[PDB]
Amino acid sequence: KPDRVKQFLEGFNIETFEMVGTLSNAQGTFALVKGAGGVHRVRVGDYLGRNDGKVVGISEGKIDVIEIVPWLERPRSLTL
Amino acid sequence: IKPDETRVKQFLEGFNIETFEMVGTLSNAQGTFALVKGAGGVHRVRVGDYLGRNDGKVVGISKIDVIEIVPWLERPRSLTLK
Amino acid sequence: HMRVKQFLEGFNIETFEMVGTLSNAQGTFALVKGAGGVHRVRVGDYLGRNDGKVVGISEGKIDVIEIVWLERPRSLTLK
Amino acid sequence: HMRVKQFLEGFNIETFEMVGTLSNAQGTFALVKGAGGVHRVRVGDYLGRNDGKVVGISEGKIDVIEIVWLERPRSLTLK
Amino acid sequence: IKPDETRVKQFLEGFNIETFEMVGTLSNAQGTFALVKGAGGVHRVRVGDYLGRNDGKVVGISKIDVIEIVPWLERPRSLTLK
Amino acid sequence: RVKQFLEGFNIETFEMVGTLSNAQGTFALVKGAGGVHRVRVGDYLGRNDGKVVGISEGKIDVIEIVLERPRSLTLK
Amino acid sequence: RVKQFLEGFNIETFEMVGTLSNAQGTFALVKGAGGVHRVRVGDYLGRNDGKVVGISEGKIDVIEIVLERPRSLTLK
Amino acid sequence: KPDRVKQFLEGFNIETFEMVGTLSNAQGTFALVKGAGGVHRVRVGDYLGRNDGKVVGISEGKIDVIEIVPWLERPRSLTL
Ligand SMILES: [Zn+2]
Ligand SMILES: [Zn+2]
Ligand SMILES: [Zn+2]
Ligand SMILES: [Zn+2]
Ligand SMILES: [Zn+2]
Ligand SMILES: [Zn+2]
Ligand SMILES: [Zn+2]
Ligand SMILES: [Zn+2]
Ligand SMILES: [Zn+2]
Ligand SMILES: [Zn+2]
Ligand SMILES: [Zn+2]
Repeated sequence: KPDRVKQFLEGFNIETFEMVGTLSNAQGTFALVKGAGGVHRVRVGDYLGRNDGKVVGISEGKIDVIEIVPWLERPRSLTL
Repeated sequence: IKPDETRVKQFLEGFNIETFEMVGTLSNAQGTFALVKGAGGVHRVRVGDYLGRNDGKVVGISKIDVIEIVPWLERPRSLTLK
Repeated sequence: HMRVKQFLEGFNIETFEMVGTLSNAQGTFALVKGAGGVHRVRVGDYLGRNDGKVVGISEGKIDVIEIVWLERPRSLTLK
Repeated sequence: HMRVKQFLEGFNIETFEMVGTLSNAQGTFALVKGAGGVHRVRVGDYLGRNDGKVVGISEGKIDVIEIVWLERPRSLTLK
Repeated sequence: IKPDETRVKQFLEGFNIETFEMVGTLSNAQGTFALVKGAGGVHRVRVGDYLGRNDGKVVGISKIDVIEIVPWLERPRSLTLK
Repeated sequence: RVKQFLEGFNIETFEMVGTLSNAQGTFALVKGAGGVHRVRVGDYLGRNDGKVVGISEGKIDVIEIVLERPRSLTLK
Repeated sequence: RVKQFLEGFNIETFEMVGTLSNAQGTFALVKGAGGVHRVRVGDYLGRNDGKVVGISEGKIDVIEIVLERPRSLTLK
Repeated sequence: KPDRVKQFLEGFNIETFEMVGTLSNAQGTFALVKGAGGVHRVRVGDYLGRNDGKVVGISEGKIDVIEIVPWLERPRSLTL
C-alpha cells in the first residue's frame, strides 16, 4: 500500500533521472542522482519518482528502487 | 493585501517555487539562513526574502514558511527538509 | 562593442545573481553566482549570450550593456 | 574518554573559531575555522591536542571536554 | 573609558594586531566586511568586531579604523590595504 | 616521475573526508590545498613520495619513501 | 588509459582562471567541478579525451579525439 | 634614498621569507611569498623586509628585490 511527507524527487518522472555516482562521507553513503535540474544526494530510505519508489540499496554503481504499482512491488534500477 | 509593484524582485522569484528544495539551515555571525536548492545552485535565503513567482515572502525558518499573494489573498506554503 | 568570448558568455544572463562586491589590492570585482560557481567579474568583462559588457559596478548593482543591432542596458542587483 | 585521532586533533585548539552551525538532512554540524579550512564537526568529534571531545553544539557554542588525568570543559563561541 | 571585563572576547583578540593585514573588503546582502589576514586564515570582520590584545574595536571600514583602550585612554589605529 | 600538485604540501595537512565512485573510477576525497580534491590509486600526497595504494572502508593507504613507510588517512 | 576525475564534466563548464608555477611544475588553474583545480600538460579535461598539450600566455591548449580537434580555454 | 605607507611584509626580516611559487591570473602576476605566518600574493612594485626591498621582477621561479642600504642599491633574490 502507498502511504508521509513526500520528498522533492517524488514530483518528477523517475525515467528522467540519472545515477552519476556514489559518494560516501562521515555520515554514510549517498547516490548522486541528476534530476529536476540539479544533482541530489539520495540515501537508502529516500524516494524517487511518482510511484513511491523507495531506495533500498546503493552498491556497485547501481541504485535499487522498489516502486509500488497497481498493489505490487516493482523493482527498478538506475545505473551509471 | 496586494502585490508590491515597485519592489525590486529577487533572483529566486524568476523560477517556479515547486522546483526548489529546502536542503538545510546555516547560522553564522550575521544570523540564520535557509539553504534552498534551486535555479542550478544552492542559495542562502533569509526571512524577508522571496521565493517563486507569486510574491512568496519567507516569514519563518525553523522548514521554511512562505506566504504567497494569489488572485488578492494570502496563501501559506512551506518547503520542508527530507 | 560588437574578441574571444568570456566564460560567462556561454550561459543565459537570466540565470546569474549579483551576490556582492569584493575589493582587494588589485581593484573591485562584482561576485556573480552563475554557471554553478561564483565568479569575480570586473568592469569590461562580459555576461550572457548577447555581448553583455559590464560597464559599472556600484551600490550593489552591476550595469551591463547587451547588443540584440540595438544596445540595451540592463542590470543585476544585490537583494 | 581516554581510537584513531581525528584530523583537528593535530592542531592547537586555540587556533580554531566557531563560525556557525549548519543543519541538513543528516544532522547538525558546527562549522570550525581551523587548519586552513572550515570543517563540519559533529557531537562526538574531537578538537585540539588534549582529547577535546565535542559534547554539545547549541546556541552558537560548541562544548568540548579535554583531558589534561583531569577532565576540563571549555567552549568555542560564535562572535 | 575602560575595558569591558564581561564581554566574551572574539577570536582575533587572541593575537597581536601587528600580525594582521587588511587584504580587502567584501560586501554582500548582509552588509560590509573587512577581510583580515591573520591567525593562519582570512577573516570577515564587521564594524563592532574586535582585533588584537587591547580591546581594539573596529569602528569603521572604508582602511579599517580601530580604537584600542590602553593604560585608561582611547588610542586609534588603522590597518590599510596595500 | 612527473610530480603532482598535492606533493607540494605536508601530508599532515590533509584529511580524508570520503570516497566518490563514478564512471571515471573510485577517488578519495582529500580536504587540503585550498579545497577538496579527488585522488586515485597511484596518485601522490605529501612531500615524501606518498603513493596512494588503496582506497577502501573510508581509509586511504599511502606508502612513502624516506625505507618504505606506510601512512594512512582515515575517515572520521 | 586510467581516466581522470575532470573527464566526468562537459569541457564547456570549465574556465581557465590562471597559472601556477612552483617546485612541482606549471599547472593551469581550471575553475569547474566544484572549485578550482590544478591541471598539468598531459592531464585531461572534458568528455572527449581532451588532453592538455600546452599551458602558456594565459591559454590552455587541449586536443580532443572525436579526428583530432583542438580546443582552448583562454584567460579573460 | 629610502622614502610612503609601508606594506605589511616590511615589518619582518626578509631572510625568514620563502618564495613558494608564481601565480598569474586575470589581474597579472604574483609571487607567493611565505612569511609572517601566511602566504602573500606579492606584486612587482610591492616591498619585502626591513630595508625598503622593492620587488622589481618575478620570473623563472625567482623574485628580484632591490634593497636600499647604507645609500647603495643591494639586489637580493628569493628562489624556489
Ligand atoms: Zn534533494
Ligand atoms: Zn498580511
Ligand atoms: Zn541567491
Ligand atoms: Zn569567471
Ligand atoms: Zn574535518
Ligand atoms: Zn569613547
Ligand atoms: Zn573570524
Ligand atoms: Zn613496496
Ligand atoms: Zn583538484
Ligand atoms: Zn596528434
Ligand atoms: Zn600581504
